Amino acid sequence: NFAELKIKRLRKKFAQKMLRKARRKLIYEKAKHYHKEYRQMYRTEIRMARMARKAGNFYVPAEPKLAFVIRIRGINGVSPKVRKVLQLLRLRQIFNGTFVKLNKASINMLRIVEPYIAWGYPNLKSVNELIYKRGYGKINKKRIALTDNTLIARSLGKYNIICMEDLIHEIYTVGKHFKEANNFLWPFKLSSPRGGMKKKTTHFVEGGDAGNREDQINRLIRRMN
Amino acid sequence: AALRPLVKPKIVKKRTKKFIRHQSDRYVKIKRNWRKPRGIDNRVRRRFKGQILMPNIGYGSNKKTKHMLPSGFRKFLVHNVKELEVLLMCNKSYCAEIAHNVSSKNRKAIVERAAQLAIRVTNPNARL
Amino acid sequence: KGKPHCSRNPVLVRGIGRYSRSAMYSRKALYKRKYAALATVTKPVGGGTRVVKLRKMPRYYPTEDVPRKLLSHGKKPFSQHVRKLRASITPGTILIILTGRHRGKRVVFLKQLSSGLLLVTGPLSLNRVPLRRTHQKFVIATSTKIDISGVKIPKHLTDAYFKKKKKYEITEQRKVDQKAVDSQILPKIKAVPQLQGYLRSVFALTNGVYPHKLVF
Amino acid sequence: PYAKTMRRNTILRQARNHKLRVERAAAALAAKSD
Amino acid sequence: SAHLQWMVVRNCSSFLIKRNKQTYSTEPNNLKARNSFRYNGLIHRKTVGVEPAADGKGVVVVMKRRSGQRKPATSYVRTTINKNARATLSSIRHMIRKNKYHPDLRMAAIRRASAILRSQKPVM
Amino acid sequence: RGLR
Amino acid sequence: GVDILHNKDRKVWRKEPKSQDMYLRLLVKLYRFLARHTNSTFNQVVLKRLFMSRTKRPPLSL
Amino acid sequence: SGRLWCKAIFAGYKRGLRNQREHTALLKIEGVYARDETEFYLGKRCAYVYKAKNNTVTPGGKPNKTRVIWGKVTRAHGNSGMVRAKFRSNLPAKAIGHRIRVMLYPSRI
RNA sequence: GAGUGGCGCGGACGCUACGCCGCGACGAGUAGGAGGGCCGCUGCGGUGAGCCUUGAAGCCUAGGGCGCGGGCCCGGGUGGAG
RNA sequence: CGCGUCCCCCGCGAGCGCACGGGGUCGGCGGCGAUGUCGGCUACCCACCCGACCCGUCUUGAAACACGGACCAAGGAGUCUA
Repeated sequence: NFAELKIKRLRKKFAQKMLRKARRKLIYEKAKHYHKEYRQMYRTEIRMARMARKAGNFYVPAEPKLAFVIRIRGINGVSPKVRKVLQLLRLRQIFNGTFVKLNKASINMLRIVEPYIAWGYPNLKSVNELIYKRGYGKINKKRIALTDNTLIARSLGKYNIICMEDLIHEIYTVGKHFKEANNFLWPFKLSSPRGGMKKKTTHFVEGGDAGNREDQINRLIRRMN
Repeated sequence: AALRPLVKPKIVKKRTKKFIRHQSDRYVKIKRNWRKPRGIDNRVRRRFKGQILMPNIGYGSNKKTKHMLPSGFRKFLVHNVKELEVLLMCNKSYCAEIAHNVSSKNRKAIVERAAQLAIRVTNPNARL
Repeated sequence: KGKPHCSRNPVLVRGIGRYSRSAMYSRKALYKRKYAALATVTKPVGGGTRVVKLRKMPRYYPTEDVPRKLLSHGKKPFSQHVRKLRASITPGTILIILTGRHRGKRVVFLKQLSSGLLLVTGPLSLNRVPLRRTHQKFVIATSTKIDISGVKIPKHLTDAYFKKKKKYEITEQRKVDQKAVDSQILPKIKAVPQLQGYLRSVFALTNGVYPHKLVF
Repeated sequence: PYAKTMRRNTILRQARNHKLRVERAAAALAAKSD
Repeated sequence: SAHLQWMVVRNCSSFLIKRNKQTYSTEPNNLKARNSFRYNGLIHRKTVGVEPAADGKGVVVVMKRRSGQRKPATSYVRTTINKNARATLSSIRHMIRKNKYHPDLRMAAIRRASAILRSQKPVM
Repeated sequence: RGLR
Repeated sequence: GVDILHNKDRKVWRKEPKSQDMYLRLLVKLYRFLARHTNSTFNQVVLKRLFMSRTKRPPLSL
Repeated sequence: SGRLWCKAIFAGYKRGLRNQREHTALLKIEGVYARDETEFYLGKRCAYVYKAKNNTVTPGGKPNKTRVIWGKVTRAHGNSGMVRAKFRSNLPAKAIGHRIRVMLYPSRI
């Protein structure tokens, strides 16, 4: 007849529009829920430190769950064990970056490459810029840029990471599906530090840049991103 | 007047000079035709600085403007009138060119026929 | 049928409206404005009457055609471009036209035209400069302003007025329009002393005068 | 999507704080005049 | 069949003509005149050919029939169209679209016939 | 359906 | 400057049969179309096997 | 009646110690001797005025012998009011320590 | 998906499938290996209703170009039979 | 931001228009144009700036005070058989 088939093809086209708008409001309200979480996360850290100092006791805050490890030294003249650990951290190129969650098994991997990395505990805004600007996805073994929400949802939807804000949440708040979210991200192709390194060769403690930089990786992320 | 092509891009060229052979300047026996230097100590082979350039695949021209004349057409080598009615349906992209040893009296028809079919000739008033 | 009301939410930032879409829902009030659910013109011709077809199919096809381009969005014509000014170029300021045949001359700014170009008239008496355009980029805004605000520039002299037709002969409308605004400016430059010969005088770079040092 | 809402809220809060700062400066000037 | 005797003709046909990084086919019924599975005018059951008329003006339309395809003489039926620049192009659009006769060659033939009409149209 |  | 060994980059499967015989090449055209446009993995294996050498497609006896 | 361009010197090219990159020129603008004072001249047009044997056409009137290669002050160089200018044709190095004109008329005052 | 109950005669490009196209990542290199050459030389079977005394081969060139390159195509001169 | 309904506390509205929205367009312009100028990157000569030792070879290492090479043409070296 086609009196049906015109009207039937519109209803299915309508059904998929309201299917987008229902998903779209969820992505908003999940992101607004996170703005409450990050407020409540940020404020309780200061809150605990005040009720400590009021008593006169010390609040030792939780050892950081999450690092950002930047390779700083070149590909030439690298020890075979040190080659292996850098390429298990997916740092195969100078000024590559990846998120590494801390445990006993991973800090001993991050101490064995201390000359050849610049690592530390990244800021919430440091996670933001890396996932929006430098955020690329490993979709079908291809570095496809995270330009739309239906790339992360396509790959990470089964772990209920359906938008960019869910991924930033999964990275910053090291959740149960950090492995599937971190490995989804292509290792971040950062530029050379705009302003200049101090001293590539030596540790940060001895006026260098090589190894741990606890809050000080955020000064260098914006220098490089 | 001129037969304009369909589309006329900017023909960008990565290199306009020739890849002269290493030591074609010192010797007359060494021709100006490139040979890859396969010496164990050759400066030009192992990329020393201020040296004769080795041709790589990276110097390759853009695939849309490859073999394209400055006029915007690509050449086709025409021996007789029968090889012009092959070009009449690629009239805007490709142009005719009449072979060196085609006679003066036959050029007088090939150029005269290519004007009827409105096909560009690179060398129309060649012999006369 | 309804008259087009102006947008209820003001522009807070470029792109961002000031009111959210719950505040905006009650500004429009959509809780009570809810809704439910050519070609072949025939001709009588003196074996019957004929039907013609306007937009008839073409009689020549070229041997190959360029395929239709993709659709870009933010590429307007020059006619619809947003027109930009400076903080230093306000109507009545004195401008140093740098590039034209009137190069270096102090030439009086009237108003911004509808093409970004500056309608300029450094009085024809003094600069030997008529009703003419200049470009913002090819002009230095001097920190000296005759209080022009009480002029009545002819609105009929527009952007199409100064656009070249194709030696050049002056039509007398340009002589009258110059002569009308002549009697509103020269009696206003002379309200300030030593400003009359200053406009007659030219701009130059002498030994030691470096533009990065003179604020002017 | 929530980015637009957050931005708008930030720009409104910034404007309100700036107005408050101007008001405080005016009040301090008035106290000094007294 | 069409696909079989393409896998022979594709590289080693006598009409095939390779030089200057270009490949053509000088066949009496190839139009666009390139070595192609679509436009080859020996291979298929249905073959639209467009040529300049034996007279000064006009375009012939070479139609290949259904029956005699092993029959090289009784195969091709020719019809000369000496009309205006619109209803010579129209005749060819009507011969192809409204007979279902090789509608791949509907637009490739009209660009040709136009360029033949353009050729037999004097210079100023 | 709830826009009526 | 990336430390990837390009030793194992070029895969040594086959993309076409080395045989220039047309009948077998017309069959490949028919299973190139089916290997991708059918959900079946039968047509993937049959296509892959048409490319293979004489020693890799041995005579299965009655 | 007077000069409508500032005195610059084509001092050298954009060069390392043992490599020069000819496409970027170094312009020593007379008057500016720090990056404090270099702010005015960035984005300004800068011309290399030379004259040769054969006559060439002129925009304005009759063919002269004088020619130019046009340029554009790209961004500030070093720490001492030196500036980088990128020319449409890469300058000849016969002009090293010769007068090229930093103009005023991509004006932003 | 499909059954049965409760006025206008119109629509560009394409796809040598050994083709066309899209997205990602990568590119040192002796010895050495393999691949692709519409790279080049000389004969052969085909083939181009090829070219040529209205000037073949060759040879020269401050000519026009093309190809990443091997090289090649033209313009001019020279030459006399392929 | 509906009502017609299903609990623990108190399935398609109808349009427009503007656009930081899956990679540039201008629905903007102005000049000079016949033996004196226009373009031609390439190719002839020349100048400047930076770089730049002479190839082949054996060698751990060659610009080497290692050896072959004054220069040019033609010839010249993984073949064939089992």
